Amino acid sequence: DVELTQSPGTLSLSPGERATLSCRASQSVSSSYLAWYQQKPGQAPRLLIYGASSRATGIPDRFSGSGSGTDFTLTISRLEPEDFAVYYCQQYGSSPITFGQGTRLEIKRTVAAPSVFIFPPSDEQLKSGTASVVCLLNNFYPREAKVQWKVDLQSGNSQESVTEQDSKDSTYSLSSTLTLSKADYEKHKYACEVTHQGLSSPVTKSFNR
Amino acid sequence: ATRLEESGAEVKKPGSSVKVSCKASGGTFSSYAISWVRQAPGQGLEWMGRIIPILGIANYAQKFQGRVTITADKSTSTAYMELSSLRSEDTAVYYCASKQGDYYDRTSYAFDIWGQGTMVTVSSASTKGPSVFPLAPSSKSTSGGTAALGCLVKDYFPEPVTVSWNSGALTSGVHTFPAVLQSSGLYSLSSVVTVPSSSLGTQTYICNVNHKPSNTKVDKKVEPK
Amino acid sequence: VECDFSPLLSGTPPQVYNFKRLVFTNCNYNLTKLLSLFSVNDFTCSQISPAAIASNCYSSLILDYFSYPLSMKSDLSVSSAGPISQFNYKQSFSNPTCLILATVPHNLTTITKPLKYSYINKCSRLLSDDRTEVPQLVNANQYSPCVSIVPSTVWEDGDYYRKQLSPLEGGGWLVASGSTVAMTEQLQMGFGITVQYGTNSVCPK
Repeated sequence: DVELTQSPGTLSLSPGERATLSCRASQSVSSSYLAWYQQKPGQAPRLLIYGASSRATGIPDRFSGSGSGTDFTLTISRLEPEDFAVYYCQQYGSSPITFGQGTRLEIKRTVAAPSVFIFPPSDEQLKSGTASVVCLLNNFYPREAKVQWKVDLQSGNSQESVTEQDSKDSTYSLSSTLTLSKADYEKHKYACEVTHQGLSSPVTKSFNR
Repeated sequence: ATRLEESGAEVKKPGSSVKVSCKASGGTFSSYAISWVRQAPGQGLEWMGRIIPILGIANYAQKFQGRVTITADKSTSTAYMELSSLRSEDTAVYYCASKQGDYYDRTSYAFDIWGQGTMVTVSSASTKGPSVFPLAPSSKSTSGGTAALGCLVKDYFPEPVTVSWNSGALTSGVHTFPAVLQSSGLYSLSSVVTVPSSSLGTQTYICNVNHKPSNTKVDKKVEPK
Repeated sequence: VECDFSPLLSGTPPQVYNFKRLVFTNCNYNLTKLLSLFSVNDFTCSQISPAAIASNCYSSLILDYFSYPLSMKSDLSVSSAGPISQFNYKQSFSNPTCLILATVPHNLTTITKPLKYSYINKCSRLLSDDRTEVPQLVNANQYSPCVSIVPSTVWEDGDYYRKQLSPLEGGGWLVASGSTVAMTEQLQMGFGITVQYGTNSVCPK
């Protein structure tokens, strides 16, 4: 199909600033046949622009599109807090219709280091045969975080989760879950190593069975 | 104005076929160019086909030229999408979409009418409630006179579960994490809350977990140990 | 005092459903001069002859021109159940007419090509009850009702357009769909000539 490549994957800006989202195309697309959508967690996409000059009804005039040929642009004049969402381009001049990967727009807060907490399994859970060793980074910004698990470097059994940016303090929070069975868990006695731009030295967090 | 209401979420075994519906209300129906776009979790958007009821027949993308069957019943103001020979990558939210107003040139392929969506899950694993494990607070969950505790609602199917604190009393500083998919083929999520340490002896903390699919409402007290 | 056929030679000729129409009165015409600039592929008349239409006097002469692919020559006949005469262009049956299909040679550079040929394959009215369809057949010497909701050139075969009618107009929608045809190396045009005898000032040279 036609390949639509958006950039940057994630955009960090403060309310009141000017956003510039790019959409590059593998072939030439008539600008008559390019649109832009906004999507927010848990919701259908919403049409914003369908160039070359249309704008969808009820859509703030602070979104405008430009560009031709291969490189297209969604400009957002002045960000308001509710403009922070995922943005998608779409071409519909060539079959089939293709969309883009997505640009994510999130608020650029100041730097903030996380709280690190570990939750050993529950004796509730042990009698069922499994273990779960959840670590927790809390209310940090930015989002980029490597958390490594060392007992006594462990790879292939954990997992990660992240929240949407928080509405008030615009921070993120993360949960890692280690999954052993009753047996293997009881062969050993647990740290959670966290690296982040708010920690000059990678921080560790220890608990022994 | 005109709106699109889709059919409820629905679970299907690999290899089966699903029929998602999309009913229109608030205006008319037969002139609309109704598309189907699907979206896999954490992934972008994918167009599948489209039907214009009076024009008779649908038209599909080549990828899904199997397989997908889009039809419309002008009396129900309902259109349907059907997708055969399911597969673990065919699990996604399936959106019903269209354009409002007059249609000039290719403008009916820009979508400003969307349905709520329909989550279609393909998995072998069978319909089963969760199980919540006290995620107790400790001296290691502690900084600044605050104490992080939580719950772990593990191995349920299918999505979703709603997690509440103290029947609704406690909402601030909560972080219910979004589910992950475990190697098990079943989801776990961990909900957490940040309370003052002082209250650990005076204020109890109970998580409520609703798994509407399995018919499973479960409270689970959490306290230090 | 001489009928000006020049406009035909400048620009992109419209698609058939948007045919351009030059009406002439009180002027002299050299029809061979115009046709000798093209490679005429067909030249068919109804109730007049190529020789006669080139040399009679009329009360008006009317020349339609458009982009039209030779491959569809058959569709351009009054006796065709096809979409070209149902919803696009239909010639008078109460006046003598000729129909010329021509190919634009390479020294004819002021005529330009659209991206493709295209026409209307449906122009129907959808009644306010939203279930019954009423095809709007085109009339001789008129444009399809749908010309204003169909773009200058269709972009993709099968595109679908629609316009809502006010309640005064009976509600429902006006509804149309377009077809496309691969362009040719040289532009292919149709010319429609219909002459009226009345009192006859339009004469040859």
